[PDB]
Amino acid sequence: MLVAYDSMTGNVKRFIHKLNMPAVQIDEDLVIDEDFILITYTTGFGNVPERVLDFLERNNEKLKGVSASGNRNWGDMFGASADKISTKYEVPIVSKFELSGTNNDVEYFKERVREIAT
Amino acid sequence: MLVAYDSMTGNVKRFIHKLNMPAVQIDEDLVIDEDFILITYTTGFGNVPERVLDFLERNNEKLKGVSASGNRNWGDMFGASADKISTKYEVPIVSKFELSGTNNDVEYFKERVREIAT
Amino acid sequence: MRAVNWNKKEDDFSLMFWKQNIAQFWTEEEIAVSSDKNTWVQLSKEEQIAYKRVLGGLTLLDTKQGGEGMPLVLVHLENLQAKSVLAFMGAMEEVHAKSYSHIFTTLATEEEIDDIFDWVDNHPLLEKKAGIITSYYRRLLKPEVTKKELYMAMVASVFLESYLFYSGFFYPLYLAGQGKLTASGEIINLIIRDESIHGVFVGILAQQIFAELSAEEQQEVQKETQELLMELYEIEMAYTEEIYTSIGLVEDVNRFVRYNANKGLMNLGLEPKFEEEEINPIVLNGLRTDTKNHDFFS
Amino acid sequence: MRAVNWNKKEDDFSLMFWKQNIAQFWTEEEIAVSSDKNTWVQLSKEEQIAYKRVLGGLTLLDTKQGGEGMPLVLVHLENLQAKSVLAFMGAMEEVHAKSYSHIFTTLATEEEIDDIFDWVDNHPLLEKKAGIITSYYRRLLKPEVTKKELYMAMVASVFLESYLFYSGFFYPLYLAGQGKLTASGEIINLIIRDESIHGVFVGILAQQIFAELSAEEQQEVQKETQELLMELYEIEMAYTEEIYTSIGLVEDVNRFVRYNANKGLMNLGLEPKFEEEEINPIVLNGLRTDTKNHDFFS
Ligand SMILES: Cc1cc2c(cc1C)N(C[C@H](O)[C@H](O)[C@H](O)COP(=O)(O)O)c1[nH]c(=O)[nH]c(=O)c1N2
Ligand SMILES: Cc1cc2c(cc1C)N(C[C@H](O)[C@H](O)[C@H](O)COP(=O)(O)O)c1[nH]c(=O)[nH]c(=O)c1N2
Ligand SMILES: [Mn+2]
Ligand SMILES: [Mn+2]
Ligand SMILES: [Mn+2]
Ligand SMILES: [Mn+2]
Repeated sequence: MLVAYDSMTGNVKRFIHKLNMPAVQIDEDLVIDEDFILITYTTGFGNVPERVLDFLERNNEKLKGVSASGNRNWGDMFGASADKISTKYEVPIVSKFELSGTNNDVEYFKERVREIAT
Repeated sequence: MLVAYDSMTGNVKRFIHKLNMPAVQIDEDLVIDEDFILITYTTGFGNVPERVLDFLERNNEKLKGVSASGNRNWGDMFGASADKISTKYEVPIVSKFELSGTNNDVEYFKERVREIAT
Repeated sequence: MRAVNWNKKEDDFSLMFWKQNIAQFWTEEEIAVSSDKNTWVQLSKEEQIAYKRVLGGLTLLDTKQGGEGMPLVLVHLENLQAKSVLAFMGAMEEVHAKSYSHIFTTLATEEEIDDIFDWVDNHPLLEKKAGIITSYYRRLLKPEVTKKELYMAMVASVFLESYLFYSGFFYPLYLAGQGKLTASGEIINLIIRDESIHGVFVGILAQQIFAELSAEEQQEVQKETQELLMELYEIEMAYTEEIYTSIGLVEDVNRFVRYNANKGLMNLGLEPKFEEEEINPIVLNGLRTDTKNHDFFS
Repeated sequence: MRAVNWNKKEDDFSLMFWKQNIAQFWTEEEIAVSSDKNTWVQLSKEEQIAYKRVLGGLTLLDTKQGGEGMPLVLVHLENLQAKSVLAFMGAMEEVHAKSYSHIFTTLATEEEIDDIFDWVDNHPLLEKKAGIITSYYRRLLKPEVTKKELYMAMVASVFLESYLFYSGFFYPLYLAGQGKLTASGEIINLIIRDESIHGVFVGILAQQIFAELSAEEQQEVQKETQELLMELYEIEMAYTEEIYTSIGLVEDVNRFVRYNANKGLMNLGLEPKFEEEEINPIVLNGLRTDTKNHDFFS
């Protein structure tokens, strides 16, 4: 299954390279026409990056789940971009992880997506 | 006539030395029992320094007028310590001047006090 | 090594100035300037060029004060509470500089703005003016400075805060005192409110160091302070000649420059050197704005 | 000379971090801590000493970052927008340092506070820890620095922001996660919110400089970065031994130190060097506070 993602300072990009899954970085024009999982980072005060928001306006019909990278220093705003996308589009939160993720984060993600894809 | 004054960075103190009038710097304990003119500086946002406020609680029966040093950079708050004391205790504003005052400020003050002392 | 302890005061002044800094905190998003374009199109071409040029010059001076002046003075101070105040004042210099870009965005196109900044960078007079001030700052780029070097850097800083800005501040205040570009004038007044207390504070610090100098060094810095004042004055007169001749305001600005030079001297505890004249009454009107009483703590 | 022009972006990051700085602006007057004394009297003597000692150590580190770290890095940067962000971050380091005094005023008497600051100044371990970091800063006290010297100073700064604070942050978070000294915990969380974005920003700047180094210099700074990490780690273990042995938390804090060392490395774009363990669940509870969502712009 396809993974769509966005990264500003490289942490999500590094997480992606641990997954060994088909993955593509989003831009403003990109159109995905098959089921995908979104991985976004968290910016602002628990907010979704604007480029991810714009991308989802065109592509939310094929969105099946969301993970978020963040930092537990943000308290209840940890990975809260996932919560906002999950409630907005009624898709599950796949997982939340810190920065580039641990090896347990990787395996938890792959187990969660195999669970979802049925 | 006695001049009571307060100065934090010396500008009012320098104005005082141009006057050649009997003058005394205020402290917390000071009691004046004869008519006096108060010269204060302006602090905060057009505010009276707290030491001047405390001094006036004990000595306002003998207060006959107030001048204020300030800086016209403060717009309508220029010398506004004088306005607050003038309305609080119903005494005239003698004059407002900038920092240590000009020679015209000195002569205007001495003319104003001779006017008041009758 | 010493940590800053605000429960034991290191001087009689730093706490009051720390609190005043923060009470005066503001950012450019608080003042919308788009309504100014209604009066900006009423100005002649020569008036618009003068306005863009003075703002470019102010932007340069705030850039140097936030990026060189405050950090290099504060790093050599031993008073940790005074050091704290200067760090915050240096941050507000960057807020000032950014606020001029907020004005430009409204008044000029992208290409107009680049042209103005090209002009600022390459103008020989601004280079010489800024270079004189920052040469006192760059002396402090070494591990050990003398009290004389630190004193002269504070003098340079007061002369910038209290004196060199004002050939530029004159024109936004002059227009705002006539009801033109009044939103921009509000920002300029918030800037002036900050610089007024910046100049007082650095002047206090300079006077404390002065008292620690030897008799011979006091005589040396007194002479050097007077030469620097007059050297900068010669430059300001050439600058006002270049900027304001086309709009007929040279004599007015020069009077305003001498008026603020006297205030800068008094901030250092020194006697005025120019004849006392009253402020231009239109500039004085431009200094009256309801925005200047805003307290962050309320 | 160049003036800062915010209408043409010098990089892809400085504007977003400028705005985030200001949205996170706060001052100690916003959080009253007097209600903490109800739980402070419930702590044992050994617990109170540990708490006062870690706050003294944090105060020292913020003092050095605001008075040496940010100003000496920013003065050598050529990017004027990034320079602006660092000046504001340096001002917030002074707000942090002052906020610890606000906590002390409530918890301790005048004489207790002086004793703690005497202890901080003369503690050989804090001297060595702070001295290692600031030796990278003091190299920059000269007119011309190399890119290698500037890179290593940014590494030092990230290691302070993202790693060296946390042996001290651990204990206020541990107590607040148990419902003790929760008002003080709110201030510590506001501080952590700032340091989190400080470390990210300086890490970005360091990575841009890294790409400009020659192949040989990249190899040199990579080795020196690894030696500095481990040198600081040896010191942190001695420090946690001295502070936390009496209250039985040494192993917990050391785990938390390695956990944040890995984050500091990732801020520089480097791979983690310590084994991955999950955060202490009580510390994690202490990081949840309603105060952390406060936006100045709202
Ligand atoms: C300005 C700003 C604001 C935030 C963050 C960072 C920055 C710079 N980050 C942390 C961020 O999400 C984390 O570092 C991610 O790993 C960033 O991912 P990329 O490296 O951009 O993929 C963050 N994390 C979180 O869990 N909640 C939040 O509210 C924020 N807010
Ligand atoms: C923090 C702070 C706040 C203010 C001032 C200064 C400072 C430092 N000053 C200017 C001040 O009144 C002027 O410099 C006087 O000359 C100070 O007099 P001494 O030098 O203390 O006698 C000032 N002046 C004014 O006219 N209105 C005001 O609101 C203020 N506010
Ligand atoms: Mn300024
Ligand atoms: Mn200033
Ligand atoms: Mn800090
Ligand atoms: Mn920091």
